[PDB]
Amino acid sequence: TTNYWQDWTDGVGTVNASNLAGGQYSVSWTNCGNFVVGKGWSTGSPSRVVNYNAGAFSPNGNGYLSLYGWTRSPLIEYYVVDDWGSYRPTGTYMGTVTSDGGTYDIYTATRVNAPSIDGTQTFTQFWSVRQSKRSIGTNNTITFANHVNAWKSHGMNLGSSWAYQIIATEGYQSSGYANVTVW
Repeated sequence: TTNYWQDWTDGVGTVNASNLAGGQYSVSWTNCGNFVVGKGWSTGSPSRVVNYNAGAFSPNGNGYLSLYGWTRSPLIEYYVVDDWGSYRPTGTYMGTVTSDGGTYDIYTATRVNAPSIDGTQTFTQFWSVRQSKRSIGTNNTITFANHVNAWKSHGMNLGSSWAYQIIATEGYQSSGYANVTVW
């Protein structure tokens, strides 16, 4: 079960997220800019098997339902994306992972002087993006170890310092709602 709550906005739009009981969170947003809201663990493990059930993933526009976290050394922002709204995130293609029944494309990207867990940095992004939207309302499972290891296989080794690890709802320039229980 979870121990960490993540509630980040860029101050744009209106973004109301609720830290409900256990691993459950809801978030409603209207004309947001960028927010990353989710539940999970203060410290990410490369082996953690995350489960979640999204009661609603109803973005009106861009929005990701991801396993989301950060390493340091190197500073890496990672996503495992199971659901998206109007735009599927892509980056430099590396190959595919296939975990928990679905096949994900593997992407890398560089963010130049973006906001990061260590301030304004130019950091690196590892991406696992499902090729079709996973089902919502079902008890879903992301076996991280699969992604971490396949990322290893394409040259994408993660950092040594593990920060938070959450089943995040992220929106970018959009509105919508999400109800997600993490455990």
